[PDB]
Amino acid sequence: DWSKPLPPSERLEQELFSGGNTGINFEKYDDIPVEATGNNCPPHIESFSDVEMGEIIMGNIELTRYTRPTPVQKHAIPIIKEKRDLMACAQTGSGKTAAFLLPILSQIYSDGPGEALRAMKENGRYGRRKQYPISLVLAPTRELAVQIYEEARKFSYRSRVRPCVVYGGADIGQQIRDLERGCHLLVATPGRLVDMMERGKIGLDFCKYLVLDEADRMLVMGFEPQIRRIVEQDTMPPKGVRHTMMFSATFPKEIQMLARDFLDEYIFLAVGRVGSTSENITQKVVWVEESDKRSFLLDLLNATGKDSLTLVFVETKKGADSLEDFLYHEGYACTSIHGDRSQRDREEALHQFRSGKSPILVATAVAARGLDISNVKHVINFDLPSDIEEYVHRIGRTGRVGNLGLATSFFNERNINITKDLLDLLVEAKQEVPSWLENMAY
Ligand SMILES: Nc1ncnc2c1ncn2[C@@H]1O[C@H](COP(=O)(O)OP(=O)(O)O)[C@@H](O)[C@H]1O
Repeated sequence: DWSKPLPPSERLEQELFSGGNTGINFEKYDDIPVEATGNNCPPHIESFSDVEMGEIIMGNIELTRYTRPTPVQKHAIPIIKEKRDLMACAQTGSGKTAAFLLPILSQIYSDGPGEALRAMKENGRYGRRKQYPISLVLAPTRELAVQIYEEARKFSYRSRVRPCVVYGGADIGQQIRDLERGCHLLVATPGRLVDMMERGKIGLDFCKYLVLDEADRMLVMGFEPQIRRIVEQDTMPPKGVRHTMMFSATFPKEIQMLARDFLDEYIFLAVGRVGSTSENITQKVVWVEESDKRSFLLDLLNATGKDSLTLVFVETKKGADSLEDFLYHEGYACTSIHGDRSQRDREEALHQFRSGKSPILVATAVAARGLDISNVKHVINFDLPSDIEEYVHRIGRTGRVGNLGLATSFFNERNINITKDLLDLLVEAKQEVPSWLENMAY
C-alpha cells in the first residue's frame, strides 16, 4: 500500500532531480570518530543494505546518487529504524538531513500512516479543515527548512507521502493553501508552526516522528518557548509513543535539559568535539566601568577594521537607541534592528547590514529574536545578561562554521552574579580566564 511505489513521472522526476551534482565531502569525514552512548544501542550499518530500507527508499537513494552512508548516517539510521530516540551532534556537511529523513520515511512507508488518517480519508469528511502531519521537522531558518524540504521531495518521490514546508517572513495565506494540498512530513520553523496551529490549520495528534534540526541554533534565535509550546503544551503524543530526534552541533546545558525532557531512553551520538559552545569562537571577558564603556567600545571598533561585521548587544531598547545614536554621532556607519516591526521588515533592514553599507549592528536580545543575522565576525556584549543561558545564545550569533568569530564582553560590578557561570563556561571552552574573574568567585 504505502510500501509499493506508485507509477513514475518524467516531468516530475526531472524537476526533483535536476542533476544534483552535489555530493558530500566523502573522504575527510571517515577521519572523524563517532562515539555512541546508551543502553542496548542498535549496531551501526555499513551499506544501506544492512537493513530493509524498503523498495521506495532504496529506489530514491539511487536517483540522488548516494553510494554509501556517511559516518553519522551509519549509526543514526539503524538507531531510528529500531525506533530509539536520538540526540546527535555533528558539524555541517556530515550528512545529517538524509540521516533522519531516510529512516523516518522508510518507516512511514513500512508501517503506513496510522489508522486515524486511514479511516479519515475514506470518511466523506472532504474539504480543507485541518491537516495532521505524521512527521514534524522543526528548523531554525527558512534557508535550512527548505533544504530539508527539497531533500524530502526526493526521498518521497513515488509515494503516498507529500512533504510540505512553512516558515516566517512570507505570505502565510499562500502557505496555508499549500498545507491544504497535503501533509505527512511537515517541515517548519517554530514560530510559524505555532501560528498555523493557533489558526487550526495543523494538528499534531498523529505525529509519530519529531525532529528538532539544529536545536542549539534554534534556541539561539530565541525559539525555546514555541518549541515547548509545540511539543509539551499541545496535542502531540508523549515520549515513548512518538519518536524524537535532536540534531545540534553544540551541546550546552540548555540543550541537555531539552534532550532530557523530550528524548526517551535515547542514544547519544557524537562525531567529534562535545562542544559546550562553538569550537571555533573566541571569548574575551574584560572589566569596564559603565563610564569607560563607550570609549572602550570605540577603541574596539577602530581596531575592528577587518572589513568585518560587528553585532553589538545591549540590555535595553532604550540604551540600544542612545548608543545607536552615540555611534552615528561619532561618525559610524551603524544600523539598528527594530523590535516592534514584523520579522518580515526586520529581515529587510539586515539586507543593508549584510552588504557592508553598515558593518555595525546594534540590537537587544528581543529585537533579534527570530532573525537570521549571519555573516558576523565580531559579537561584543556591551552589557551582559542575567543568565549564562542568554550569554550562550548571544555569543552564538558568531563563529558560524568555517571561519572563527570573536565575542568580547564588557563586565563590571553590575553583573557579578553571572560570575561563577561565566568562569566555568570559559574553563570548559578552554578560553583565557582573567585572574580577577577567578578572584571574584571566591
Ligand atoms: N550518504 C550520502 N552519500 C552521498 N552523498 C550524500 C550522502 N548524504 C548526503 N549527501 C550529499 O550531501 C548534501 C547534504 O549535506 P547535508 O546533509 O545538508 O550536510 P548537513 O547535514 O550538515 O546540513 C546533499 O546535497 C547530498 O547530495
